Amino acid sequence: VFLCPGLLKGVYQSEHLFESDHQSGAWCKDPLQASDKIYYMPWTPYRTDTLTEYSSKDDFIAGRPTTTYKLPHRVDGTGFVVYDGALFFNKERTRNIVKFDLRTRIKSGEAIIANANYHDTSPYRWGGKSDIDLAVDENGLWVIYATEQNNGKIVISQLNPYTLRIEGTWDTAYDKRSASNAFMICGILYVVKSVYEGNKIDYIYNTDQSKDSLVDVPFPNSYQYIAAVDYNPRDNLLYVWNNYHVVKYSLDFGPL
Ligand SMILES: [Ca+2]
Repeated sequence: VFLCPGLLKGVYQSEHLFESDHQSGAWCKDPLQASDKIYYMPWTPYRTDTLTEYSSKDDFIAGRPTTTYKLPHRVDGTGFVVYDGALFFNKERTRNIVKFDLRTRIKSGEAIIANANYHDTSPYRWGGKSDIDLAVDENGLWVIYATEQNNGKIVISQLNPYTLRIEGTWDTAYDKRSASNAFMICGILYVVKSVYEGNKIDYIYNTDQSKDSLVDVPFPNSYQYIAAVDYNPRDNLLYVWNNYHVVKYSLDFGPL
């Protein structure tokens, strides 16, 4: 339902929400249930099992939650998304994605991501069990991961959010442990390279005809510990967590 904005050509600092008390974490909004609600999951090794919901940007900055969700399992890494009223996350120490319905607060299902590396086998550059990264864009729900078969290089799959089945799979040429993070826009994977305490998108992979390219799109890295970068196809922004800081970046596009 979202129109492709084009090929990404610029990333800009835009909004700084607050400095959190966790170095790593993720946060997002649900593009398919348009509301002001913000979802928040700070990262704590072997202790992450809660999703916090805020009703607005103001409530979020003020730390006034609407509710907390106790998850049926613990979570690995910062890769979660909320999509069409359901939380998707990587179940701790598995290659499985759990779907958790927020309105009914029950586990809907579980999917095995075939042959996916997990639990600090192929994390992003900072570790944190960030092996499996969910992404939503104009073309739906995606999983970004790596496999032993693809020599630790990023693999992307389309994940049906209704049936939890994989619907398409592409092997890329990019070492996942070399990447800081990654995200999808219009079925194109963008991989971020950055310094931890160059800063750029330096690789793209287009799932339409499976063509990849080396690029150079400067990426802000003001705090030098990128933990999460997730795209939102409703507002065309990046929701970023960087060294305690919770921020949004705006995007500029050329034709695709
Ligand atoms: Ca990501």
